[PDB]
Amino acid sequence: VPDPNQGLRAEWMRGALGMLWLPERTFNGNIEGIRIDDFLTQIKDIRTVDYVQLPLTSPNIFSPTHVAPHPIIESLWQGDTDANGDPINLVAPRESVDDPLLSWLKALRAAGLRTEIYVNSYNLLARIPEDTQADYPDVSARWMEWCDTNTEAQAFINSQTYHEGNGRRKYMFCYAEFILKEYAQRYGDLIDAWCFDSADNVMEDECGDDPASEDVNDQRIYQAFADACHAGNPNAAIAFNNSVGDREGNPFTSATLFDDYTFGQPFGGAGNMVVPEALYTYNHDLVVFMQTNNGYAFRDDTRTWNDNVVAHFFPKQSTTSWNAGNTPCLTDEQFVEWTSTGIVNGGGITWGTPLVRTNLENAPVLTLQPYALNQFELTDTYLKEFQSPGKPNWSRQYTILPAIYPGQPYSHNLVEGVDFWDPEGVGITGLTASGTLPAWLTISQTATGTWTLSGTPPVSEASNYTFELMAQDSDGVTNREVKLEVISHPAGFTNPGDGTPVWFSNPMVLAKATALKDYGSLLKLGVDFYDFEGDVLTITKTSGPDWLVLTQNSDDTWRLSGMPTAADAGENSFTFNVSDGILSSDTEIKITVDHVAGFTNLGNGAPVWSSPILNLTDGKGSFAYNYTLQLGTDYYDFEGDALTITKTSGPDWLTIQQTDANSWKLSGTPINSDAGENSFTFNLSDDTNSTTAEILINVIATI
Ligand SMILES: [Ca+2]
Ligand SMILES: [Ca+2]
Repeated sequence: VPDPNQGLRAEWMRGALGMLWLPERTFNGNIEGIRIDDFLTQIKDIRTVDYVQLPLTSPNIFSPTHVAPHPIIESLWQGDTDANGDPINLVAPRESVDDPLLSWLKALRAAGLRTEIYVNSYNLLARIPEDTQADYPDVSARWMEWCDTNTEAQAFINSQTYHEGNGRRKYMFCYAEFILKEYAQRYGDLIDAWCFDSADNVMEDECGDDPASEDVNDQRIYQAFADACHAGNPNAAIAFNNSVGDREGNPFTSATLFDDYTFGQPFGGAGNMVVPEALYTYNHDLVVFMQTNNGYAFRDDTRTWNDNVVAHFFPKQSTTSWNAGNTPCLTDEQFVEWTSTGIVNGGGITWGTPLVRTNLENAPVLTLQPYALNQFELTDTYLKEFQSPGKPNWSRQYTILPAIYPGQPYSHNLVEGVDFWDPEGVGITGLTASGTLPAWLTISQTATGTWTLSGTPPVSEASNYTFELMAQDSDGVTNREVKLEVISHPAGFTNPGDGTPVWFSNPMVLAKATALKDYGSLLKLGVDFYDFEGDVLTITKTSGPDWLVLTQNSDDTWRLSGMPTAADAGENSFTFNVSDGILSSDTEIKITVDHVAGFTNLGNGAPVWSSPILNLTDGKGSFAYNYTLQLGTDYYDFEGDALTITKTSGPDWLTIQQTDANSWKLSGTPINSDAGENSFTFNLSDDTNSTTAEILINVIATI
């Protein structure tokens, strides 16, 4: 401090277009199996987009919830469960199950895109200590309890004098060293940028740091957070949200000693960033500021060290939120205008791009709103023609080639209009390479506009290649660095020789299913199934009980779901085929189905109720009463036989009727004359046996 590489490592952000892909409610294994591949297929034709912002933590009160596995965060869970059997206090994916973030990071890299990572600065600490979160009530307390009762933690806290101070300062340093650093070191250079929201809210307003100060001692939490990220990738760009700047001056609040780029929160609070009307002026002037200052935020002030800090904006495309929204806030013409003013010879914009449905608990559709794609494709057309005129433009940030498979036929296409284009529309007149190339590699035009890198490497090939790839139009040549890497096979698989796609083991024992509960198990490439030649693979269910449903999530991830009934109890056997189109191999899949807990098995083969007396919710005088009895909560059969509930005794007002296969509805209006405890008996009978239970409703008289 001060860093000579401050802002210079964010040099790529000048002229960069960004997007936001953010799912909501990521707690308790909801994020396990979630993939970005659907989004990337939808944005295929967008060729001028440079990066995508991903979460590590969620915003606001959802800051403890993580989308990446960590042993310290996983130990905070302690195996807590609810009434249904689902996890509680699990604010991360389980390390044994899935790393969803790594999947997205690799998929974005394969798409030729850089990454920005969202982390809310409040993190595992609770934003509102007075509030308790229904899905994770104890996590924040348990994180605090871990920090002042661990040998490795206390040795770090005591290691420096500045670590303790006002508020929850000691826990903030703990997150940077043990959680944030361990994450950054794992993913390496797959993360290009970090943005830290609510930075001033917790680091300044609670923990007593000064973001305005030039002194290193005043920005120690800022140091701890930045150095943690630089431990994994030293070239990672860092931003802190120290709120919006001044409308009557610099629209970005002045940089800390650890800001590579400006977080760039728009003017106005929640909701529309252009309505009311004055906010349009403020936020567009911010965009114009980026243009006037060539994408450098702080070349106006009297400070020398912040001269390379990149001007960057984080707006909302919609009228409501950053990650979702039904309505655009700007018109098609305005959206293109705002972006081009902001980035073309300016700075960078990460557009808060709305998805259809972000709630993972409510059938998530994690692809763009049709308008968001519409506005982005129109912007894409403009930037293709006008951002870098003359010489050819290479798409996005990287051009990624397939891995070298020794002895195997290599072939990859690079398409005009896709990987590269002449901005003026005459056309690409040729593509050649320069540098240390493979001897087997051939570059030729197979069709009009499509160039092919083909050939067959020898079995002895075990060296990586790095060379420039030159694309030509009538104006000149643009270079793009392309890499070739030899494939590294995962351990635990035996190469069959002939190139048959192989399963890990026969048979395969997966996690235990439970009756009347939605099952969740993943099948991942390089873990459960593998192809030694890297062909695109298909999994098929061939035999077994009907309940198990197979769905594809991505090229490397498949999901097993479905609800087993009471009839499916015991060991279940399945056959699953992995194929490449030529060759295939089968395996046996073994999933044990347990009965619903709480219900007592009599042995007579008879149905059973949850209790001898079912004490229902209170009723009200002259008000309509509703209660639904569900299978596996109130009543259960151990064989899975069709069940019928009939009334046998009790007051006239309450009657029963079947809603569906699982549920039976109790309805009727009680009056003030029916006040007090109301006794009922109901009979549950299948094809043979029968059983009775008492139902108790306390009718309250309205006075
Ligand atoms: Ca300056
Ligand atoms: Ca094969």
